[PDB]
Amino acid sequence: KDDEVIDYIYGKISPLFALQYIRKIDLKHVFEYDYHFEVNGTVVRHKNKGFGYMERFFELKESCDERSKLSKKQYERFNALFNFFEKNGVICMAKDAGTLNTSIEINSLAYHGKYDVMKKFIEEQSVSIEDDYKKAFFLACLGRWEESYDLYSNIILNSIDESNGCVYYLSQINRYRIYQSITQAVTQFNGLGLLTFGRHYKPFTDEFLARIEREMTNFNIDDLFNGMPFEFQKKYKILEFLSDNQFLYDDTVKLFELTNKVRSEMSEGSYSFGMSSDIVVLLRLYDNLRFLYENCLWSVSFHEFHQYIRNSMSLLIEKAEYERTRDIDELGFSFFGKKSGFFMEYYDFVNISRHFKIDDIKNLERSCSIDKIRFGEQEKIEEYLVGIAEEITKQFSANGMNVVFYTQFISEAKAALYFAKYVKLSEEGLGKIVKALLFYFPERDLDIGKRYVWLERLTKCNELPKSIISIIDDFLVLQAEKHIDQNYSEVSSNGLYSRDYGALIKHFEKNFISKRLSEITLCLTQDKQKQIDFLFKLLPLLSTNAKSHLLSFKSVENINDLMNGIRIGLIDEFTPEHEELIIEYLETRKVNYIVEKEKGIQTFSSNDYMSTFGIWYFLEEINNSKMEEFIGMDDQYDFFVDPENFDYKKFIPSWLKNYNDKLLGKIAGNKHMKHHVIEVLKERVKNSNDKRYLEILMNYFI
Amino acid sequence: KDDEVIDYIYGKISPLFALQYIRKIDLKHVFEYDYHFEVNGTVVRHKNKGFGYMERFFELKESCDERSKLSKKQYERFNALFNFFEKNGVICMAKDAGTLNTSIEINSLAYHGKYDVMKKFIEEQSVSIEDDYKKAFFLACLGRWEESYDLYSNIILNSIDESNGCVYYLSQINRYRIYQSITQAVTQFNGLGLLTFGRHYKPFTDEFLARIEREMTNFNIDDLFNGMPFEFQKKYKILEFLSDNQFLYDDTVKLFELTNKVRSEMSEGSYSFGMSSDIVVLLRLYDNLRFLYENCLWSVSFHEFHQYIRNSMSLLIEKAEYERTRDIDELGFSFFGKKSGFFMEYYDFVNISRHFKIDDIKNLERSCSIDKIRFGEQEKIEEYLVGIAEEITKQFSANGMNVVFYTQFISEAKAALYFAKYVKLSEEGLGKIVKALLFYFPERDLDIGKRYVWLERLTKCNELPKSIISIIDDFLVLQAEKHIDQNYSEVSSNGLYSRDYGALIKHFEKNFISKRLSEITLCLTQDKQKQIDFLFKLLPLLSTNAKSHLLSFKSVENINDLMNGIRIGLIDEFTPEHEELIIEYLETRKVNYIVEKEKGIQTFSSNDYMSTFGIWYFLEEINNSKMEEFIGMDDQYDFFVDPENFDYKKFIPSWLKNYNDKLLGKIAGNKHMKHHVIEVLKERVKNSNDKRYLEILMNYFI
Amino acid sequence: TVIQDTADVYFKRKSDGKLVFTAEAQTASFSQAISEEKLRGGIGNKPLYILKSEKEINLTVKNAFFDLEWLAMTSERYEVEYRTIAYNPDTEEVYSDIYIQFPNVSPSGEFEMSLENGNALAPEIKFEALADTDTDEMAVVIEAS
Amino acid sequence: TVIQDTADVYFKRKSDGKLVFTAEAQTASFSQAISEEKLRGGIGNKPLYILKSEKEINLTVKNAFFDLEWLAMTSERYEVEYRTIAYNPDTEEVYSDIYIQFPNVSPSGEFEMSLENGNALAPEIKFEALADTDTDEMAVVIEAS
Repeated sequence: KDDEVIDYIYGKISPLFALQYIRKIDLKHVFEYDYHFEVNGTVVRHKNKGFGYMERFFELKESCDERSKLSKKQYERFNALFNFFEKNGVICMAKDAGTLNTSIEINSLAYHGKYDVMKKFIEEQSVSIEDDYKKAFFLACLGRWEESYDLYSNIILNSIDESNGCVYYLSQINRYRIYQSITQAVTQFNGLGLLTFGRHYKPFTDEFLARIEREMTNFNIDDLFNGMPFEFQKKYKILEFLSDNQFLYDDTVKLFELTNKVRSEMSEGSYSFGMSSDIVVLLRLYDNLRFLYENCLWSVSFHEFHQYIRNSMSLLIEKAEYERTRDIDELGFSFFGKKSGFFMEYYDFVNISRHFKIDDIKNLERSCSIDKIRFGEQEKIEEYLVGIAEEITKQFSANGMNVVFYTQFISEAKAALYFAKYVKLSEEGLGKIVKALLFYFPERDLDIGKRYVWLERLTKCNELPKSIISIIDDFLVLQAEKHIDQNYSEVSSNGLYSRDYGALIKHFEKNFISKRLSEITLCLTQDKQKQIDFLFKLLPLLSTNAKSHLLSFKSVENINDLMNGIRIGLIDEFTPEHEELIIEYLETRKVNYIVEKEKGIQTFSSNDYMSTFGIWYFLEEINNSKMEEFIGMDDQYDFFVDPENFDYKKFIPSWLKNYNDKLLGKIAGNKHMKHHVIEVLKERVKNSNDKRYLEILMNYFI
Repeated sequence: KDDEVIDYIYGKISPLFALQYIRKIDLKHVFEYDYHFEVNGTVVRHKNKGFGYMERFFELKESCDERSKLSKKQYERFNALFNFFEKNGVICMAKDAGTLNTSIEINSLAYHGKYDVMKKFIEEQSVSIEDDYKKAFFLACLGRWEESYDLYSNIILNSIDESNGCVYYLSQINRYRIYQSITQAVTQFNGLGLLTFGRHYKPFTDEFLARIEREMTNFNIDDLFNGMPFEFQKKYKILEFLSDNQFLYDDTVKLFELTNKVRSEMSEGSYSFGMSSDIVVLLRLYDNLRFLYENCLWSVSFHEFHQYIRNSMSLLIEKAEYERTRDIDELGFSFFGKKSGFFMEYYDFVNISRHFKIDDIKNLERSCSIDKIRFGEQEKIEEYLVGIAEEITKQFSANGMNVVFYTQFISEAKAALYFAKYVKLSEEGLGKIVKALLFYFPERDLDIGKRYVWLERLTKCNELPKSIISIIDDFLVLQAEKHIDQNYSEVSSNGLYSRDYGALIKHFEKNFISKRLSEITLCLTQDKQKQIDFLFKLLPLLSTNAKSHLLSFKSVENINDLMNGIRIGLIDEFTPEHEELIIEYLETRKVNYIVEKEKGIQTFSSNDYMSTFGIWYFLEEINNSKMEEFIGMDDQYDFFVDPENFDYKKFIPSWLKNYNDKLLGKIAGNKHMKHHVIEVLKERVKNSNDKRYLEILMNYFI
Repeated sequence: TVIQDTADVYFKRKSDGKLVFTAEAQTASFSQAISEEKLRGGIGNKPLYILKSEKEINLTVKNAFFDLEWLAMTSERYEVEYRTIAYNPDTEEVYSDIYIQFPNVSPSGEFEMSLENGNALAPEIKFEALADTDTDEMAVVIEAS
Repeated sequence: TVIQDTADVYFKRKSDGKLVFTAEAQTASFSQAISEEKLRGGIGNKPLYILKSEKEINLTVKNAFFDLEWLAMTSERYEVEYRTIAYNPDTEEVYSDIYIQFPNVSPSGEFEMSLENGNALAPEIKFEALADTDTDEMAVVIEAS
């Protein structure tokens, strides 16, 4: 009786229509384990003794004539179930399935990062509690956590009488999430933000914080599900998952065991048939993402779900790394045509950018090789990046800036601009993004060195048109204008300054000069010494007249002046003045060392310059025999000046990451030192798994 | 005063004596989260409104006169608390407790392999409920699940009679788990056990199954804690986490997130201070193991706990490998250098043996180098292992043999004898374990080749006295007699047969002749062909006259006989007749291929033969010019006979790692191979890092 | 777009050929590591070579249904049959079928009476590609084309 | 047997020297790599070479306690002072301590909020060492011995 099957399946599945999305795996809880719903929509006969309603249902789906004889109401129910299963991704029986396809259709505005449209929708009116729930999640993603909390409270106050269990559950969970996040954020403000931001940010006043602290004290979320009516818990066993304090509990363990199985496969080099471990964990990842974003769960902003997606996406990416060069064996490739390789699309880009922290992305780069995979949907990624860049420009330009949104957003924007190394962008979008990066990214969360290296990363797939060099000119001119003040200095976290901006422009535009820098230099005076010292770095960016004036107004009688002059090519050789000056500086440091022996050995600060002098001695740059007198500090000094006398057990492997290929070629050619470095490299690679050492060994195959 | 705090803490820790050990981290729930008992025992303050909660008790411990001021009853209470805190391994205060000694804890005897002692205790008359509870755990560990179920039900009856809640709880959970063991055991028996041996075992009569289903039904353990007096809930809140079928709910996600932290530390190269992540993982591991063993809970012979301990020990060993291979900077060395290596003691050995599978031990050896980490507590490992060997010997000696014990314990014995490669063992214990391994191990679980390679692994470190050689010889004799029946075929899961046992004997012992094989040779006749085949395989282990008899009885007739002949040194150089046979077999393969070209081609058995013929052709062993008539049928063949024409897109990673020293030398000798092989090799290693590939690249090719 | 290797496996007894159980293949490890004597302990001479490398081909199946006759009737050799729709990169669509079988097999299930507490179905059965001194590995591959 | 390097970190302002907070260090990373221009894009000449390599240092702490006066009083620069004790391989329990400190450390945390659920306390304050045109890097090593 097909009518009985339609009635049964409708009674089981129709109440789930209220949810915007239903997880595939969790469907098994709906029928009380009568069936097994695999993640790819295939569905496998579970231990049961039923009429087999699903086989008959798919039979009606395949045959039009079979469904043509159904009654009107039963046919409408079948149509509703058809569109539901198509939306979720349930396809057909496991046996009947011979070839299926996956998809990626996360349909949340909050997911996409189109903050302008989110704000527009927030401005628009509302007609349904679903719209208010959407707006609450949107505001929380936009950082207005006071407004979001108030709107969530309003949602609860409406839902208690609207008689909608799902919306009441989801809003309760999300209000608890916004309370937890606002409490943690204000604690971070009170404690650290004074020290970090340099000011006492208090977006939430004390009275409102006390209000939320007192409003729902002793609110145990683990009893929330139990506290709901019988119908909801009976028919929403799917939603037991979230109600725990530790949401992502079972799914975290399942991801752990799937990770274990995937790592076992990688170690063994085993071949997986049917649905691989990677496919199932990927589908579960995407199911969770769609579930929480389409249903608008604020829990996605927490460290629990951030870590969950980080682990899932990492697992997919490292598995793809393995599969790009996996064991062939002549049999695996023969079973299926071509390969279902992993390519990073827009949704994967959003996942990695938002849900990772920057250190996590650096981890992925160190472990995997993201430049070697293929990217798709470049238009969508360009839209995402333009949204990000124009958002930061619009907000940070204005004195007004929701600081809590800044905390919830700067991670995402940082990660997006950091991970856009592998994407192609239009000249318009590239120009706007670099302008935002160079001007309106705040100094507190992005310093000069990080700014330069991130720009340099952004200019990988696309070279520099005239617009980019123009905007860099504008930024550097602004920095020069601001550098007049005697109580202002450049601090770099990475260790790269505006001289690297100039080097970037001059490398990407050999014939280039700036009239703004030339005219700001032409009106300089000896009183403003710091500005002269700063503009000394940007010499090739000046005109001939400005160059002559700058040379006349100041000499290079200094060590930093010496380094800046050699770096931008002012001096091709070291004059007696320069070698005398560095000898004097090393003498004063040596007497400081002699005085400090009793107080303790200190060599970290100038060691950069000791290493530089040692390499210069190695490279026939310094031709004075006095240099030998100051052997005794092991900071890459003896390494270069007297490699024979250096104690190699004090060698650090990380000293080979910094040397350029010219110096690597030179050090590769020495017969008094090569053996120790090569054996250290070979045992390091044998005992370690870093690709940079592979690259060095390739340069030192000798 | 001090009486107040002593009374309060004694009231709070009075019912906590009954558990033979309690996890330090689990003590937090006793104090209502007032303090934070770190895994190291340091008690870091977390929340307190009063004064002297634990600092006063620590002061009483420090000051003897303060203890003197206490009353007599308070004095005894303080002594009891002192005993409790020294047994649990809990320090009295973090404020003063800084650095501390980390030493492995103690456990009960069921953890150890004292199976004879377990029987001895079972035979004795019980004293109290605790004695019989330990006895039930002993029987269940001894695989007498019928008796374990019966006696667990008995002690549950005794507990409800006496109203001792703790034993009631522990015996109920243990009986539910033994019921799960019985149910899944009969299921897997009826499913596969008939298919693995030939006849299905019925250790439990259908009446017993019906009885255990009927007596308790619809019993989910999730409500077990809820269905207890409020006194139990208040006092033994520590036992709340045991009452969930999804056991290891918390420990699993905690292990996952600490693995993520450890992996982040690994990828970053960071250095940790204080107690690291791996240290806390190790102490959590030991806490939970001691909690489940010292208390004698049946949840340790189950897959969830086995995988939990598997991932724990695996993580600890990868971290040990990392710290062993971690690069040290001068700044890091100044902060900390020459760190102590990872300790791998008896308790960790039993943990690995009991809780690992063979494939996971393989995975660990593939990932981490366990040979490098030293092993401690050799005598205790020897005693445990020898006890395991004695127990399996006595189990398979008697006609009576508990199938359930066999199934539940054979995994532990298999993994123990597998992992005993690294440990040093006494000669008497070596005799005992090798006697157990060879004579009294089954074929349902351990096949012949797996048994050989495990014997070789045990031979790897602890070498073999002559008792072991005699044992192996007698095992070969037993196999010889077994091959009389013209129905049993020799098999091997790893492609290793009795010939490999003989090869091990001949390799370790330079010269060795078996008298028993020489005797059994003289009586056989022409009719028993397969016995002649088996003795032909074991030909290098019997007297000269017996060898002459076997030589006169048969000679080389087919390809297999030839390959075995070169495999045991009978034939030194191929003769004209041997090559005539080899071309004849190649003609047969060629005509087979041309006939089957309508269908596909198969080379899994024939691939060995064809590949090996190709190898022999490479090193100029075969001078026949007709060899080049069979090009273009097998990738290995074409590669090795005609490398020039072999397009290098069918190259296989298995060859790229499955090599020989002289094979690789010859490959490197030829440039025609060298270009393509080094190209694929460097591509493989740069794209994916593997120890074997890197070793091959850096040892032979360069 | 999914891995189009959804398969069905048929387990039969080798002596006669009665169907034992049917399932769908899950994974198939193909390992090749040298484990004779020590890492380098093979026997050989100046002109003597023998490839002593030994392949172990472990496989796995899921959703195992046994036969009513096999359950009613109750050196036993067993075999396996594996079938899958074949595919080509140029043309995934492919009439031809790939036939995989393991005439000599052991049902050496690594389950070992596993005891996952959850009520999750998983009749996982692991094989071990057995062999004999006459034939190194018993498997077969033939495409229908 | 445990590591006897339970360091204590003092976070003091650089302008005057006021203490900001005390804590016990948790993790500390030294990063040493080049991204100047591309993997090889340094500026120079045949006779010229400049070691433009840049080093970024990061730190973090645990058991972070703020001072009453610093919280009461509420281009800033700050310093961190390490406090550990030397323990040579040749000589244990070396009374001579070991001092490390970064005169210029930026309290720019890579983490922003770390929104958790559980009631777990781990306030890790992630810093990073800055630089200047006058000094390439600021940290200092010193021992009492």
